[PDB]
Parts: sequence; C-alpha cells; structure tokens
Amino acid sequence: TPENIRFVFAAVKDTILQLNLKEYNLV
Amino acid sequence: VAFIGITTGLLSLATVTGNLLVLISFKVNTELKTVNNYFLLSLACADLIIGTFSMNLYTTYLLMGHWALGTLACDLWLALDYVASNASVMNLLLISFDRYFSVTRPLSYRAKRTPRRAALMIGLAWLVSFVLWAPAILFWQYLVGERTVLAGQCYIQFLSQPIITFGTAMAAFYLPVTVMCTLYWRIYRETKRAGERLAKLLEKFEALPLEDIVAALKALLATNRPEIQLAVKTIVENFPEIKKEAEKLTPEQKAKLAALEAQLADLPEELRKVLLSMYLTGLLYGGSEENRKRAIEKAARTLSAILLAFILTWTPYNIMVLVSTFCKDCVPETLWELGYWLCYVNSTINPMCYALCNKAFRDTFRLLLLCR
Repeated sequence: TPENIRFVFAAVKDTILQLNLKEYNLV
Repeated sequence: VAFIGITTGLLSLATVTGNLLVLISFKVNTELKTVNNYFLLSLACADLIIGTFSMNLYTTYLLMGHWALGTLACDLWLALDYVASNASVMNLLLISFDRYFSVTRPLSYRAKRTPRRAALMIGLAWLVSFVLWAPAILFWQYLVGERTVLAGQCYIQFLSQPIITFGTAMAAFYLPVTVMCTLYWRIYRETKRAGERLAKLLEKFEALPLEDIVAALKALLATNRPEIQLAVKTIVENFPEIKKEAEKLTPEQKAKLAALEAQLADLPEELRKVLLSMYLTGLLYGGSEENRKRAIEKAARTLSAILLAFILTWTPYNIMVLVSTFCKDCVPETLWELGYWLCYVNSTINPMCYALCNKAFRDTFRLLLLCR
C-alpha cells in the first residue's frame, strides 16, 4: 500500500544512512 | 640549539613518512581505491608538500638569522607554503562537506556524484587555493613600489593590509572554522535523530505484517529510480559484512533473525538480501538506550576530537595576526615562530587523525611497513 511503501523507502534510506556512517568509522 | 633542531627534524620525518605511507597505500591495495578516499589522498599530498618543503626549510631559516637563499627562493618558498596550507584547509572543508552530504541526502547524493565529479571538486578546491594565494603575493611583489621586507627576512609584506590581511585570514580560516563546526554539529544531531527514528521504524516493522512488507518492497523495487538501484547494489554487495556484525548482536534475540531468514528463504537475492540487511541494521542500531547511547557517545567523541584538534592547533596564528594589524607591535617576535610551527604541527597530525581511523589502513600500513 502507498503508506507501507513509503515506510519501506524510509527504512531502506535509513539503512543506507547507517552504512554510510559505518564507512566513515564515525558511527 | 640542539633541542630546536631535534624537535623539528623528527616532526618533519614523521609527517613525511605518515603522508607517504597513505599515498602509497592508496595505490598499494585495491580495497582503498573507493571514490570516498580521493579527498584523503589530496589531503595527504598537501600535508606531504608542507612537511617536505616547509617544516625543514622554515626550521633552517629560524635556526640561522636570515633566509639568505635570495629574493627568489624566499618568495617562491613562501608562496608554496601558503598555497599548501590553504590546500590543506580546503581539503579538510571538502571532506567535512562530503561527510555532511553523505548522511543527509544518502540516496540523492550517492546517486548524484560518481568518480569524475569528485575529482572535479578536488581540482576546483586546489585551483581556488592557488588563485587566491599564489598570484597575489608575487604580482604584488612586482607591482608594489618596491620589495621592502628586509635584507634577510622572509615575512610577507601583505601582513600590513587591514583590508587584505584581515580579509585573507578571514576568508581562509574564519569561514571554514565555522562551516566545519556547523556541519559536524548537524551531523551529530542527525545521527541522534537517525537512531531514534530507526528504533521507531524497527518497532513498526516488528508490528507490521511480513507479506505486506515483501509486497511493498517488490513494488518499490519494480519502479526503479535513479538511486534505488544504487542503494540495492550497495546493500547486496555489503551484506556479507553486515552478517558478521550479527555475531556482535546479542544471542538473546537471534531466534527472531533466524526465523525471519527462514521465511525469507525464497526470493534469494532481490528480497532476502535487502530484507535481512534492513532488519539486522534496525535491530542492532535501534535497540534500546544501552547500544544507542554508546554509539552516539562514540560518534560525539570522534567528532569532538577531529574538530577540537584542528580548531586548537590552527588558532596560534589566526588570532595573533588579527591582533597584529589591531595593536601595532603587540606580540613578541619570539612567539610568532611558535604559532608558525603549530600550523605545521597540525599538518602532521592530520593524516594520523583522518586516515588511520578508517581501520583498513590501520593494518595495511603496518603490513606494508613489515614488507609482508
């Protein structure tokens, strides 16, 4: 559903953000 | 006399070897070639230039009473030193900008900049530094009434310019010394909020149905966007690394992850990889206060170290030259040389405090040093 897909996109964006923080060792 | 020469040679050797090791490592292994490391390489090159052509040569002039290498050598060395210093500052600022834009626009930024664009930005910063500093000094030497500094001195004549000296100093450090602070403060805020909204999202995920999760993920993936494909590629290629962090995760809830994988056995890569790499990161970094507090404290400590080091090492000159055209002869000439040396000192610590932290160099440099 629209809202569900929006939440999924938010979650994947957050996962990418955590990955990016990890890659800088700035976690 | 011995102490001065012994505290400068060791510093020069340390800076030179530290930056040369990074420069070689960037072309000594295929693992650090990532585009994110180009800024580190430029910063290391600028620091190496400083440590190999300024620290030793400044110590030479400070030990004796005059830079008797002639009006050419003095001006050229001075221009090279200032250009290298501003190159270092610009590279630090650019690294800060990339750090800020890599946590606030993850998909957009990661998908809106590939290779050449980064090299373009690095070259732009270098050219900005060169155009700001190198031309003005020598063009003034040629266009001023006369090159009137001293028969053996090497200090720049631009120091007596309320509209220029203060202006240059501000545009060189007063702007980046605050942009870096603001950007890193925003990064700290957005990594606290990131943890909070990740914990909330993970709780909602736990409450949400699984079949709907799969359907929504598949529908989002089908409408491939410019960046969603890149994020999928990154997550899938990194997944083996993420799983290793699973062991670090407590076994108290390993049943949940195992079960989620069990139902996710189908859809091998497109759904299973992303779904697991999302659930695992959510569980591990949202968690509760126990882990979130430790993570935020570690991030804040690293940020504070990186910032404070530069901010406290690069102020022994900025403020002393701001007063210089404010209080006439207010400083002791003996002190000036201390801030002069402190700037170089910054240029030395910088590779250590920026490159080793990545921890892929931490072992690679040691292995290269052992030659095996």
